[PDB]
Amino acid sequence: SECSVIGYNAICINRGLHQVPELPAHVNYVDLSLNSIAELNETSFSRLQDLQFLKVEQQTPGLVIRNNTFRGLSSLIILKLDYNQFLQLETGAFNGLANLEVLTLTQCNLDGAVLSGNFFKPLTSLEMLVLRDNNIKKIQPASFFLNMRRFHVLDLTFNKVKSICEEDLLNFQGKHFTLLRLSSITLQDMNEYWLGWEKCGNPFKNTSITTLDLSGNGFKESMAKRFFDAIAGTKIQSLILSNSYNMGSSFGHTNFKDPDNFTFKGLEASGVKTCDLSKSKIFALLKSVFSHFTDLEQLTLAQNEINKIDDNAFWGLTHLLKLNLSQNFLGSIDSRMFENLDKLEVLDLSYNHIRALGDQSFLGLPNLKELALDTNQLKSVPDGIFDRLTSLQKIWLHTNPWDCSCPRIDYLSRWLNKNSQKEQGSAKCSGSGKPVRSIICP
Amino acid sequence: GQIRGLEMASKNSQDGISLIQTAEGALTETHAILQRMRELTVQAGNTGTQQAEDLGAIKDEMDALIEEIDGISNRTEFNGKKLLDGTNSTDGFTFQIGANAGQQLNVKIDSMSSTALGVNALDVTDFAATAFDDQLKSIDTAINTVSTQRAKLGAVQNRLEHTINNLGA
Ligand SMILES: *[C@@H]1O[C@H](CO)[C@@H](O[C@@H]2O[C@H](CO)[C@@H](O)[C@H](O)[C@H]2NC(C)=O)[C@H](O)[C@H]1NC(C)=O
Ligand SMILES: *[C@@H]1O[C@H](CO)[C@@H](O)[C@H](O)[C@H]1NC(C)=O
Ligand SMILES: *[C@@H]1O[C@H](CO)[C@@H](O)[C@H](O)[C@H]1NC(C)=O
Ligand SMILES: *[C@@H]1O[C@H](CO)[C@@H](O)[C@H](O)[C@H]1NC(C)=O
Repeated sequence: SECSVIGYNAICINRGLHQVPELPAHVNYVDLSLNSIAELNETSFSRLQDLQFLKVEQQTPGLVIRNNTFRGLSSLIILKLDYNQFLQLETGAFNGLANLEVLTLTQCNLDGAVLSGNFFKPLTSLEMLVLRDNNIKKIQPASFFLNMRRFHVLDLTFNKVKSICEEDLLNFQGKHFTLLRLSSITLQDMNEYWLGWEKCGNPFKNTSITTLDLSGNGFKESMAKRFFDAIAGTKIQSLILSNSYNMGSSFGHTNFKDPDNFTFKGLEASGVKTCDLSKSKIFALLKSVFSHFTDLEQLTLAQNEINKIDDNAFWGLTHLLKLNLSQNFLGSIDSRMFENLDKLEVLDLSYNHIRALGDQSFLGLPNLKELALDTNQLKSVPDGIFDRLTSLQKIWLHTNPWDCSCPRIDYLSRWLNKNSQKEQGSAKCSGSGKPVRSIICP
Repeated sequence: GQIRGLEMASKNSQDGISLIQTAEGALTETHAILQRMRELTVQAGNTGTQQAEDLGAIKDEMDALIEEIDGISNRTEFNGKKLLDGTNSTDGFTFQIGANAGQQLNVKIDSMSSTALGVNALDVTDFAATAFDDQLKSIDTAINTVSTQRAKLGAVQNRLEHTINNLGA
């Protein structure tokens, strides 16, 4: 035999094959990736009726899949045809695949007709469709999607999609997606003066989404506001807007606006439980900016350019448990910054430039379990700063230039010694390099 | 002894993957900077005649963004080797992934500096000398270039994933 056959698995990778090889009838897993198969047809898999898992990824460019190629593979659950450059599908290529659950077609130069034509009509049990990195410019699923009742995962990452509107996504109405990944599709036409805004309606009408990934799409504030107004009411549990590269003003520039209280108003009825706005050049957290996220439990703003947090920035976040502000440009913390966060359990302030903590910085945070202040520029803290943090389980204070002069260091050294089971890593004195916990002031 | 050879080809394949991932990460940063530049350029083009004072603030930001592109181009490294400054781009990176000598994989990555991408000369205060459409086109060509380089690396990564599965079998 040409391939390596172990039990139920035929591994046929990179064997210089020009056709499907001869294999034991009992194999149910076949990997034919990295071969030179130019054409597949109904004879190709006619001796392998028991296949459950089939890969034919990244052949020489131009693979042709004829009608009924997989007809009679009525046990096939997973089919992967990724990285077939200039893949040529006949419209009945997937005939017979009523039980297929996963189809992957990443980077196959496919266009929007692959969703609007009859290619996927036979796939009545389909659960997951991966179409990343193709040439899909509009997302317009054909009417048969209405009856694909287990369909719940779609990934269109890296397609250059001009715009999405209610009329495009019609045939996804009524679905519950567990994952809708529309990352880095750009949506270039949907700008400030586009007439499509008046008629766009709600792209996600009567659709619910557990995880909506809209990362890497720009989302200039004015665009975000329009987009979230358009989808108002859509139930979304987890919203990913990381790498929204137009959203923030940026540190030292005012060409663009940071989000404000009106930006996310459309999300008020969405029930969002987690939100990721990391890596989006945000400079200022403005008054009530997050107050429409009435159900929010986790929020990351990591890796922005945040240097300014307005009073009442977190107003209305009465359910928030976790707040990540790691890797920003904060120069200090004061007690007003973190008002309106009574339920907070996890506060990450690591990798900032913080050089001072205001006297009662954490007074409004009695439920805090985890507090990261590592990798900042703290030389000292005010006496008693951590005393009311009665639920604290972990604290990071390392990689800070602690001034271990006495009596300045008295409180912190005594506190870190008394609470040595909470400290993660080891806070060290500038100069001497000894652990802060070991300093005894007389 | 044949087992050692498979173990070696596999480790070298994983390392190719980590290298490619580092480059993909940096390229997605470049891409994001370029799209922000595009958006700033669009906003500049839509700036009224009475609002011409805004153009200098836009140029200031784009100039800093062009600097960031160059910072990425110059610092991005794996295993002590620069990935995106073009300095390795004629030889490329070669991985020994075959269970015998000859079976080999070479990856070329072009320079992604602002000069190599042709976005160095952008100037939103000077649509009178270098047309808005030409400046926008420069930015779109640079976006296409970065995106094509990323796609190319995705194909090679996929090849390396399959080679690892192959060696394991
Ligand atoms: C806050 O977000 C940061 C940035 O995303 C998270 O940083 C990651 O941290 C993990 C574990 O420490 C590392 O393995 C990753 O490499 C980090 N990613 C980056 C991009 O730096 C951090 O974990 C988050 N904090 C909390 C408490 O979730
Ligand atoms: C598939 O192609 C071969 C030629 O390679 C042809 O003879 C065969 O009839 C085709 N199969 C079917 C089911 O038509
Ligand atoms: C493939 O199948 C479609 C629909 O099932 C059919 O209309 C067509 O005749 C077939 N195409 C070719 C080129 O034979
Ligand atoms: C949404 O879809 C469900 C499932 O088809 C349907 O029964 C319901 O009537 C729809 N609701 C609206 C408001 O269109």
